[PDB]
Amino acid sequence: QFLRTDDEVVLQCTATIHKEQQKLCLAAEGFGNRLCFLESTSNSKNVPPDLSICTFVLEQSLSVRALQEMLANTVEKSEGQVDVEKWKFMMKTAQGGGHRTLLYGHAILLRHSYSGMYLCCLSTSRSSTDKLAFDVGLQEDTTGEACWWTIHPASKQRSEGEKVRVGDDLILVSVSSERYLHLSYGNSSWHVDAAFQQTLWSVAPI
Repeated sequence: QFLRTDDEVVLQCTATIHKEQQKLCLAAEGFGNRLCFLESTSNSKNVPPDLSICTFVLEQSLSVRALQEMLANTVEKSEGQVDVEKWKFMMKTAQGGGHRTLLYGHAILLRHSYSGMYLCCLSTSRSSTDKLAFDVGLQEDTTGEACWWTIHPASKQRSEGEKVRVGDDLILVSVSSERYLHLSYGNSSWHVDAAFQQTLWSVAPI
């Protein structure tokens, strides 16, 4: 069982505090500040109350090198058109791409299924003046690295380049801010932000 692109998934994280443990799924909405948050699951009494907001699609999965190269070529260059026909070349590139397995170390593109937007590492902290963690929300455009998250192995069992299994605890890192998709304990609830601290994420096809 491997994670494939275009696969509909939900990102979860185990949150423990006050001798109490629970699971939360990365949720979001296309309205408002489109800021991401977390939903409590199976609390009464199975899975997140609103799974829709915790629904994501593994749109893309490129190597950091390839991704940065692609973005670099889109800065100032007349060449670099994948669709020259453009239609035919587009059909070939689409059918040639994938439909591809996720590899550890690869930068992925998560599209919030509901809002149709993409998980993004916003440059706004809105948590402190120390610029500790940034905000993680939704973005319409994918141009850049903010909407890209490199997946990393939780334990020493998984290695870079290895196939990502369904159920593998992934560590997401914002390509733009090099910050992890961290789990934060605000006021009295759980939130999600891009911090310099890891957080194991359970990406399951759902």
